[PDB]
This record gives sequence, C-alpha cells and structure tokens, in this order.
Amino acid sequence: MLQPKRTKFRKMHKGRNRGLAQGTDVSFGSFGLKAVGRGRLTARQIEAARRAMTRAVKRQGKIWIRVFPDKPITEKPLAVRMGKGKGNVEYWVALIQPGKVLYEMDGVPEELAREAFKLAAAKLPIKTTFVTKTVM
Amino acid sequence: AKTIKITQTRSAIGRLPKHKATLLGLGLRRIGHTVEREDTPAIRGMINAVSFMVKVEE
Amino acid sequence: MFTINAEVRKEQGKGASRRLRAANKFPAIIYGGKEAPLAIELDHDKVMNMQAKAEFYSEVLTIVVDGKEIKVKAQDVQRHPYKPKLQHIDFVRA
Amino acid sequence: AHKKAGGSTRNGRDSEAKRLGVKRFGGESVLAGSIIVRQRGTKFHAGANVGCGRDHTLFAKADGKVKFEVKGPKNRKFISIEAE
RNA sequence: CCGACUUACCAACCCGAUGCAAACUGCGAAUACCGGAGAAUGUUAUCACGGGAGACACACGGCGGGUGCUAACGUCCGUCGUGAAGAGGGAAACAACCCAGACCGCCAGCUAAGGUCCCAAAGUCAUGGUUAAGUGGGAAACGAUGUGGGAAGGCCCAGACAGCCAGGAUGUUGGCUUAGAAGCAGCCAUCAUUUAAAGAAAGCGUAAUAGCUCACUGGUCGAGUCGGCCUGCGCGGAAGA
RNA sequence: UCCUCCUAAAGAGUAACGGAGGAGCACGAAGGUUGGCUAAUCCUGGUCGGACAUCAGGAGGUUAGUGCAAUGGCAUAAGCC
RNA sequence: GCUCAACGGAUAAAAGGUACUCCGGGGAUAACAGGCUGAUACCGCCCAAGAGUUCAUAUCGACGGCGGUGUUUGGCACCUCGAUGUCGGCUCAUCACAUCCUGGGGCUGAAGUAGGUCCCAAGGGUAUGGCUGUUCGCCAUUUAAAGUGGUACGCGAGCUG
RNA sequence: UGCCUGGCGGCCGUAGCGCGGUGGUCCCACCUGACCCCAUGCCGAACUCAGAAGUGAAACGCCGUAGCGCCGAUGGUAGUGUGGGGUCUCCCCAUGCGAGAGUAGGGAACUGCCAGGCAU
Ligand SMILES: [Mg+2]
Ligand SMILES: [Mg+2]
Ligand SMILES: [Mg+2]
Ligand SMILES: [Mg+2]
Ligand SMILES: [Mg+2]
Ligand SMILES: [Mg+2]
Ligand SMILES: [Mg+2]
Ligand SMILES: [Mg+2]
Ligand SMILES: [Mg+2]
Ligand SMILES: [Mg+2]
Ligand SMILES: [Mg+2]
Ligand SMILES: [Mg+2]
Ligand SMILES: [Mg+2]
Ligand SMILES: [Mg+2]
Ligand SMILES: [Mg+2]
Ligand SMILES: [Mg+2]
Ligand SMILES: [Mg+2]
Ligand SMILES: [Mg+2]
Ligand SMILES: [Mg+2]
Ligand SMILES: [Mg+2]
Ligand SMILES: [Mg+2]
Ligand SMILES: [Mg+2]
Ligand SMILES: [Mg+2]
Ligand SMILES: [Mg+2]
Ligand SMILES: [Mg+2]
Ligand SMILES: [Mg+2]
Ligand SMILES: [Mg+2]
Ligand SMILES: [Mg+2]
Ligand SMILES: [Mg+2]
Ligand SMILES: [Mg+2]
Ligand SMILES: [Mg+2]
Ligand SMILES: [Mg+2]
Ligand SMILES: [Mg+2]
Ligand SMILES: [Mg+2]
Ligand SMILES: [Mg+2]
Ligand SMILES: [Mg+2]
Ligand SMILES: [Mg+2]
Ligand SMILES: [Mg+2]
Ligand SMILES: [Mg+2]
Repeated sequence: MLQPKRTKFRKMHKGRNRGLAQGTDVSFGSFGLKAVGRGRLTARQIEAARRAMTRAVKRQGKIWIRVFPDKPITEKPLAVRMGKGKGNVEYWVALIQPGKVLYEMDGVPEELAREAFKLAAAKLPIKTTFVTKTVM
Repeated sequence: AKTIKITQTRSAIGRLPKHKATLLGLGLRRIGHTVEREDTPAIRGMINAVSFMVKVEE
Repeated sequence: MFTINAEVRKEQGKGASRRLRAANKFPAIIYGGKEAPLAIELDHDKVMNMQAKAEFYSEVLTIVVDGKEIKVKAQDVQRHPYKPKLQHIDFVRA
Repeated sequence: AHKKAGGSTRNGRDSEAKRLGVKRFGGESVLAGSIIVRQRGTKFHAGANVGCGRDHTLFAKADGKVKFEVKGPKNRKFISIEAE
C-alpha cells in the first residue's frame, strides 16, 4: 500500500487531469510499461499490479515503481446528505497522463518481461503498452 | 488608401460584447450591408477581429 | 553512412508542424559551427526504420538538401509521448 | 435512522479583502499625494519623489508621471516620478 | 597515560538519476485591466444633477473551478450567450442548443442553420474509395486467420509454406529429489556421440514404465509463402418489464 | 464580529454547513533618535560536560530573527545592543 | 460607563407545551409515489495466484479491472401542499426474462440413479396451513415446481382496516 | 597620451566563486606605540590616538585558466485569445500570440568624474 508517510495537508481539491506526461522514457531499467490513456491509479491498483508483475518473473531481476499515490480522495459515507463539510480521506491515487511510464523492469529476458507486463496491465484501468529503453 | 469594401456575412445575435462594438466601429448594421472604409492598419485590425463574420473585397 | 534526403521547410510554427506530421513528414533542425541554422523537413517512416539501429545515434549521418551535402550528427530526438513517432530531431554539423 | 445526521465544519472563517495592489500604473499622471501602490511589506520600494507610509503605502510627493524601474544590486522594484 | 585497525550491520548529511503540489516558486504566457497618442465609425453611445420606477426566487448552455462520485435537469462562484421579456427556420415532438432579432402588406427574388428516394420543398447529382454489420440507426475492458491501406522483415526454382512418405537415433532411466521422477511433478546442468536430422525434449499419456505427436531432417509436389508493426471501416462482449 | 492563506481563473472584487489557522491583546519601553553590531545549522579542538550549556577556529550565508497566527517584507535591516 | 459577542446593536427588563388546537400561505420546503443520477445494491464479463490427490478455467476463484439493469440502501428537490389516500390482506390481473417446473442442448471430477454448470426457450403451469397486523421469516406437510422482477413498492369512485 | 593606485558613482552575476601567479617608488594594507582625545558588558581585537621600523604574508588590486555560478539562441513542444468541430472527465482544425526546461554556444566584465605616482 503506497502512501505518503506524512502530508502537509490531509485534503486536496479535485483538480483536473489535463496535458501530456513527464517521464515518458525508460530511465532506470531496460523495459517499461507506458500508459496510453489517462486516469487515476489507486494505491491498491498499483500494488496489485506490482504483486502480479514481481511474481510473474519468479522474483528475478529488479522491479521499479515509477508512480506514487500522492493525491488523497475523499468519499462521503453512505446515506449522508450534501454539505456538512468535505468528506473523509478514503484512499490515495496518482494522476496518469498519456505517455507516462508506470513500471520498469530489468535483469530478465525480453520475452519474459513482455509476459509479466501483460499480467500486470490486466490489473490497471488505463490502456498500456510495452516499451524498451532507447539511447537518445 | 486602398479604400476597401466591407460586407457583413453573419449575424451578431450571440456575439461577444467586444465583437458587437467592433461591428459598430466598422459601421456594419445588418447582414449583407456593405460599407466603404479606408485601408489603415487600425481598420485592418478591426477586420481581423471579426473576420469570421465579415468579408473584404478589393 | 546513412543518407537522409531532406527538404528545407517553407513555413514554420505550431500549425505548420502539425500539418507536416499529418502529412507523414516531421520537422528537424541543423545547427552548429558558424552558418545560420537550417530548418529542414524529412520523411518520418524512412528515418523511423533507420533509427531502429543503435549505430544511427553515434556514427556520422548524411543529409541531402537541395542536392548539397551537409555532414551532421544526431544531437537529440523528441519522440511522441506514446505513439512510436518522432516529433523533432536536433542535428549538429560535423 | 431514516436520515443520517451530519457533522459540522470548522473552517468557516475568512477576512475581508484589503483592496491591495497597484493603483496607478506606468505612465499615469498623478497629483501630489496620490497613492500609487498599497502593499503588505515593501514589494515596491520608494524611488525619486515617492514616499513610503507606515503601512508601506507608496504615494506621490510631487506632480508628474509614474515610472517603475529595477535598480540596485538586489534587483529590487523601485517606483519613481518624473516631474512634468 | 592519550591508541591503531577490521568485518557481509544500521546508516544521517551530500552527489547522480526520477516524479508530484490549491494553501511549493530560483521561471512564466495567452487574455483581462489601467493609462497616453492616432484614424475611422457610432442618432452622446459618457459623465453629473434631478422626477418616476421596477427588481434584490433566476434557469439552462459554453468556458474556468470548489463541493458531490470530473454522479444528477444536483449545489456554490467567475465569465459569456440565450430564455425570462423573443416570434421565425432547424434539431421528429423539445423555454435555455444551432441559424437568426417579427413596423405593415405582396400568390416577388437571394440565402443562414439544416437538408434534397417517398411521407415532404429541393441531386435516385458527378468523380474516387470503404462497409456487409441494416454497421449507419445506443454502451466498455477484453477477444477474433472479418476486410481495405502503408512501411519494412524472414525464407524461395541451390526447390520455399501446406499436405503425404521415412527417420526422429546412442551416453541416458543426465544427476538431485522422491514411495516413483525412465525427455515431459519439481531443482541444477542442459554436455557428448552417430548423423540427413534429432531437444538431457514442445505437448498428449503412464502410479513409474510403456505408448502417441512436435521440433529437426531425407524424399515426393513444383510457386510463392510466413509473422509481427501502423492504420480505416466492421464483428462479439450487448438481458426488462 | 475581526485578521492571514487557498478556492480566486497573473488588476480590484468574488460563493458554499469549502480547505487550514488566529484575534477580543501587549509595551513608558518592546516608542523617538544617535552610535554600534549581524544569524540558523554543522565540522574540528577544549574541565566537570555528555548528541545538545559556556570557549577558539572553520564551513555556511539568513536555511535565523520579528512580543503573539498566516502572508508579504526586512542587511541602508524592519533583527540585536 | 455595553461578551449591546445574535458583534449596523429590536426592550432597561422574557422560557416552554399543544395529538384540544386555529388562521394566512408554500410543492419557494420535507414524508408516499413519479422524475434525474447510479456511489451502493443486484446481474454479467476481463486477468488468473490458488482450491480441486496430480490438473488455473468440471466446479470455484484471491489481489485487481470493465460494463449492464433501474432493482436495494441512497443523493437531488424537478411535479403535486385551492389534497396524487399511506402498509398488509382479499378480488382481479398483466408484462419482462436475469427460467422455479415442464421442453431442447454443450461440458462434467457425466458408470447407472441422481446431480453440477453454462446455452436456447415465456406455450402452459407454478401449494395448504400453524405463529405474528405483518410483507417477509421460522415451522408442519405437500408438489413436477412452490420462479424473480415491473405494473403509483399494480389494484380502497373494487372490498377490508 | 600610456601604465599603476585611491576615492565617489553608473551597472547589477557575461560582472560572482574556485584554482594559479603577480605588486610596494607613490598609493593601499598589514604594521609600531598609547598618560593621553576616544573606547571595550573585559580586552587599543574592533573604535581611537601618537607614528613609519618592517613587510606585501593575509587582505586588496591585477594577470591567466571553465571545476562551478551566470547569460543563452534557432527549431520543436506545452499552454492560450477568437471562430469552428469530435469519439466531449479530454482533445482536434483555421488563425494570432507562443513559453519553461534543454541544446549549440557565450562567458574570467564594461564604463564615468576626480586625485596621486611612474613614463613620454
Ligand atoms: Mg491552433
Ligand atoms: Mg481550521
Ligand atoms: Mg432579499
Ligand atoms: Mg438572491
Ligand atoms: Mg446564479
Ligand atoms: Mg440547477
Ligand atoms: Mg437578448
Ligand atoms: Mg418574471
Ligand atoms: Mg425562439
Ligand atoms: Mg418544429
Ligand atoms: Mg436559391
Ligand atoms: Mg419532392
Ligand atoms: Mg447518384
Ligand atoms: Mg443498430
Ligand atoms: Mg510425467
Ligand atoms: Mg464494439
Ligand atoms: Mg485577483
Ligand atoms: Mg483575474
Ligand atoms: Mg443580530
Ligand atoms: Mg449583524
Ligand atoms: Mg390552515
Ligand atoms: Mg394552502
Ligand atoms: Mg419544488
Ligand atoms: Mg421521492
Ligand atoms: Mg435549486
Ligand atoms: Mg408527479
Ligand atoms: Mg401535496
Ligand atoms: Mg384541484
Ligand atoms: Mg435466455
Ligand atoms: Mg403453438
Ligand atoms: Mg389463512
Ligand atoms: Mg410483481
Ligand atoms: Mg401499491
Ligand atoms: Mg383505484
Ligand atoms: Mg368504499
Ligand atoms: Mg365502492
Ligand atoms: Mg521558440
Ligand atoms: Mg527559453
Ligand atoms: Mg534555457
């Protein structure tokens, strides 16, 4: 369960998920999972994908999480009316723009890394793709 | 003094207040109305602002 | 060793560059030395297959513009955020 | 119950807007005593023919034309007046 | 009496590479606003004073947001438009959407949005292409030798992809483990040999064997074939009184 | 009721039972003026003394300080004597 | 000289009950139903760690993801306060299919009997009582079966109360 | 007129750091002494006074050098005003404006008045 250890404030505005991404390159490993669509990744979603992806490669190589849930999401309880202040923080999410690399992988063959990212992307709401490192 | 002809081709019902004032400063009152205006950069700026709804012949 | 047939850009800007990429060419620049920088456009797909090699980004490339030779180096590349496309390429002479 | 009673917020407070900012900009012709900028602290410093009040209000000490400029080693923003 | 080392532990500060922020800023627009000058246009459209008001329940739509579930024909602000207080044409019907502001008359013409097979006014118009789903004329993740287009790649008259015939063999039942692990529960290795070829085996099978295919190879046939990438339009996913 | 920040869309202003915090004082010096002075933190060495007291040097440069919240400001200090 | 702090300060000086109630109003504003929405709920599907002696997908299915319906608990306050009678029962129904039985079929960890799970199918059929106002629920005994939901949680100018 | 130095500015990092070298005629700085003028929460450290033996060490000035700081295009991208579109949580098209970061590069300041010393 990825989550900031402490925060300056406990609630944040809804905001908008606009623009393209920063960090669209495979900077740490050799292979990567790149987000094609935009949306929200919950810490549970990110962690479930990480379990499948690290277990797929039989605990070999190295696994990098490139995204962090830093945006808290509040939800009003069931059967409460509108107003009476903002809701309580239920979970955390990261905002995802098209092109952002979500996971990186190294130390394993490309055919195995491709299969591992397939299982991992089965857990994510956003469309993904397989990318490799390139020399700029 | 290219003294160009300005015609209004579209209506000014739900236009911005700035666009309505630009038509009034150009001297256009209705669709199809044609006016005589001297060719100055000040006038060309007016035409550019409301170019979507006026046409120029010269 | 790679020969790149490129034609100098007639018009530049955001609208022109987006029109160019829709027509399957993409802009690039050649700067360096003392001559003024030259803005060229060139075919996306030919260079896309060419740059799949790792030696493209190190060895000396050839660019042909108006039948005249310019010796350049692939200084930088801007890629599309998710599609396998090249936004722009920075070339340095010699 | 049929409805669930809510809580209460604790953030309802705010203070009145103080109408700070620049009153006369560059090129304004001002009389003596005219307030140029109302400030918290000295974001703009007093230049020639410009005085600074107790709350750091910059005001004209002469009739003339307002001019903003950047001077000094610290690149601070000074307001002066060309007497006209 | 002050010492000098050491190891696979923890390791702050610092360095390099990465992201995030309404209550972060060493940067920073477009617009908006204020002021000065100039022309043109505008029935003074501007300000001041005075007589009379009404109104202070707003609504939807666009754009920028808070709240809510980026739920609501929800709620709360900014700004613009419309309705209110606005007819006419279009969106089947449909205050708020699109076009457009009705002084009156005409059995006159041109156009806007939107349209032109019939209802129902006007193209059964012209040229090129795509779809076979009545898609068009509701809906996603995901799935699939649907189909069109593009760039490249592997192999091929030294015989290529099917298919058919024949082989697919000796260390060897590799070792470890295990009640058994005999190519094929699981671990490490994955090497040698005769070869035209053959894997310490891709899969089926056995309690373990056995057995059956595949990879690969020789012949037979005698001309193209295989797999990804990008992309257009389709297909399934798709159940309500 | 009042103050500070955000919402607040780079002039002003701008709502919600929106997000966060404070005030109902204090000081005859903590005011005026003149003169003078410049921190936090860390390293090294040093009696009790150690992570951390006073001292010397160095680094560093406001990362401190402001009678009390927050923002803006402050070295010519608005900070200290 | 005013916590006149309800801080532009009604008076120097003031709390409650009303189902015994009453008047003027409002769908400007709640309870029933309709409407919008679909967080929740229900149904379906996607990926498969694992359970299943061995074997992911006979049967299930963790961590997660995407939809459908309008169907529960909700959210809103658009309609009705110059009245839309509100639960259950009785009588009479009618539709949808996400099928309870009967009919047809695929797979099975389907020997047969008997099942399990999907696909097709709405022609017909689809309990009686005990206890509680109950709908439900538990229980007794049947049945081939005792379906799920919509119809103002169908039906009071048809009855009950 | 050339160089060196001091003071007061312009300017506000292309100008500031670091590293290396270089200067004592004059100047500058260190420096000598201090009942004294004056001063230290003590202290002639600083401030002050009386002086010029020594020295350019530090500092300060100057010269050189990119390990930094800093400045920095062209092109592209983000955004965005106006108008129009879509598959409308977000985009796209026409047109106008057009960053930030980064890159190639630049870069060891330039300059004004006066006063002094050396040289002509
Ligand atoms: Mg554009
Ligand atoms: Mg608070
Ligand atoms: Mg009122
Ligand atoms: Mg009101
Ligand atoms: Mg309003
Ligand atoms: Mg509303
Ligand atoms: Mg109007
Ligand atoms: Mg009215
Ligand atoms: Mg109308
Ligand atoms: Mg009509
Ligand atoms: Mg006509
Ligand atoms: Mg006709
Ligand atoms: Mg035709
Ligand atoms: Mg259809
Ligand atoms: Mg076996
Ligand atoms: Mg489909
Ligand atoms: Mg403002
Ligand atoms: Mg603004
Ligand atoms: Mg009051
Ligand atoms: Mg009041
Ligand atoms: Mg009454
Ligand atoms: Mg009434
Ligand atoms: Mg109402
Ligand atoms: Mg209701
Ligand atoms: Mg309302
Ligand atoms: Mg109704
Ligand atoms: Mg009523
Ligand atoms: Mg009535
Ligand atoms: Mg069925
Ligand atoms: Mg029949
Ligand atoms: Mg009975
Ligand atoms: Mg029913
Ligand atoms: Mg009923
Ligand atoms: Mg009835
Ligand atoms: Mg009756
Ligand atoms: Mg009756
Ligand atoms: Mg540029
Ligand atoms: Mg720049
Ligand atoms: Mg730059």
